[PDB]
Amino acid sequence: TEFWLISAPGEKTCQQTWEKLHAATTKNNNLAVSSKFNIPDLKVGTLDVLVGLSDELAKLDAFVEGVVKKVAQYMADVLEDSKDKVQENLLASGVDLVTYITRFQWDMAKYPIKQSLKNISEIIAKGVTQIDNDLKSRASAYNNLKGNLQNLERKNAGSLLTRSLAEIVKKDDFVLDSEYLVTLLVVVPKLNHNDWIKQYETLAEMVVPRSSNVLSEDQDSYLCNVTLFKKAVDDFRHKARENKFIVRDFQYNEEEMRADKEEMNRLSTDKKKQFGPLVRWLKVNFSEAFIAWIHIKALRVFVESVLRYGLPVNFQAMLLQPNKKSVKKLREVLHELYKHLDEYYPYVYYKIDCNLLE
Amino acid sequence: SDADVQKQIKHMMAFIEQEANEKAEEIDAKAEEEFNIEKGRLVQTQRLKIMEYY
Amino acid sequence: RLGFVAGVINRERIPTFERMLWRVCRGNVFLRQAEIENPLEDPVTGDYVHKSVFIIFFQGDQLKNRVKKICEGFRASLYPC
Repeated sequence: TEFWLISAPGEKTCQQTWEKLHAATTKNNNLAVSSKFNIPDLKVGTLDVLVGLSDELAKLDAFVEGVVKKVAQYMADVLEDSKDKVQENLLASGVDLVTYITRFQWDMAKYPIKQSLKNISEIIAKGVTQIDNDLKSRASAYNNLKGNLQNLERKNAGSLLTRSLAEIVKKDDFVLDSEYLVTLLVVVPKLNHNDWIKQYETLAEMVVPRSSNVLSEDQDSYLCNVTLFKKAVDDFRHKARENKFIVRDFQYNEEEMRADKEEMNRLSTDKKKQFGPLVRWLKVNFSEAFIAWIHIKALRVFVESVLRYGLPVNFQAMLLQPNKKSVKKLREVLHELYKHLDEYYPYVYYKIDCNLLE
Repeated sequence: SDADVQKQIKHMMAFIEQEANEKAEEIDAKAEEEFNIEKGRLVQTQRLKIMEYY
Repeated sequence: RLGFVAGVINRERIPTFERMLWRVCRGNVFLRQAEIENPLEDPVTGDYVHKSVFIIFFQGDQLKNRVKKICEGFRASLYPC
C-alpha cells in the first residue's frame, strides 16, 4: 500500500487549499483517501542548510528505508512459525502502519523544534546508524545459531546410513575392552536382510554364529552390530562391501553420543534465548526506524516547501492514499489544483510504501 | 515566465532578510558568550595578580 | 551575502537550461538571458551561431555548485566577472 505526502500554500489561510483539494479529490470519484498530515514549524535557516538538507535527507531516506525493510525481513526470519501474524507484530505505537502514518505526530521530545534542521537530521542519522549497528550484531549472532542448528539437523537427517549413531547405540549390544575381540557396525538394505542374517557368519574366518545384533531399522535398511575375533575384521569388511553391504563403525563412542546430545539440548535452548529478545528488539528497532523514516519524509516535505516558497512558509501538509484504478485521474486533479505553483509536479510530492515485509 | 520570476524575486528578497537576521542572531549569541568569557578571564587574571601582591 | 555566475550558450538550449535550474534548485533561482547583437563563430566548426548571454543569482556555496553543475551539463561557457 502506497501513500503520498504533499504540500502547497494557502492563498491567505491553509484551509483554502485544503478545502479545494479535499472536496475535489473526494467529490469527483474515490481518487484517494484524503487527510491532513502533521508537520510542525521548525526553526528555518539559510539556503546552505536547506539545500544541503534537501539532498542529504534523500540519502538518509534511501538508508532508513533499507534499514526498516531489513528489520521487517529479520522479523520474518526470526518468526519461523506464525508467519500470518507478521503484520500484527510489525506495529508502530501499538497500531498498524497505515494508522500510524495517518495519525502521525512529530516527536518534539526527541526532536525539539528550536533546533536547526541539520541537528535534527544528525540525531536521526546517529539513531538509525546505531539501529543498523545493533541489527548487524543481532543478525550475525542469529544467522550463526540458525546455521549451527542446521548442521546438527543434517547430522540427524535421513536413513540409518546418514543419521548419527548417537540416537540408537547402547552398551549392551557391544563386545569391547578386549585383546582378541572386536565389534563392527553394518547397514544393509531391507530386501537383503533375510540373506545377511546367515551370510555374515561366512564373510570371514573366525566369526561366531549369531554375531549380529540390530540397533534399529527404517523404510530402507537395518543397522546391526557384529561381534568377531580381531583377525576376521578386514576380510569381513571387504567381503561385506563385495556383497554390497556398507560398514559404518561406531564402537559405543560415549564422547560422540554425549556431544550430539549436549549440543541438541544447548542449541534448542539457545534458539529460544535468541528468539524472544530478537522479536522484542526487532519490534523496538522497527518502530524507531519506521518513526525516523517518516520524520525524514516530513523533513523532505518541510525543507522543499521552505525552498519552493521562501522562509515565511504557509504550506498545509496533506496525505493521499491513491486508488490503483484512478491514480492517473488523481495526478490530473492534483496538477489542475496546483498548476499555478510553477516524474515532476508543480506542488511538493513524496511517497511512502507499507510493503516492507513483501 | 514573468510572474514566476516576480514571485522568485520576492522570495529571494525574503531569504536575505531572515539570513541577515540569522547572521545577526549568531553574532549576538556569540557576543553574549564572549561577554561572560572575557569578563571571567579578566576578573580572575587580575584578581590573581592582585592576590600575588597581597 | 549573495552570489552569482555569468556566461553564454546557444539560444536553443535556454528552455531546458532554465527548467533544469528550477528543478535542481527547489524552485529558487534568479535568471536573466540576453541576446547578442550578432551571431558568433564556433572556434571548431566555424558556424556563426545566435548565442545569448546569461546571468544567474543565488545565495550561498551550495547553490553555487548546483548552478555551475547545470552550466557544465549544458556545456554553457562560464566566465569570471
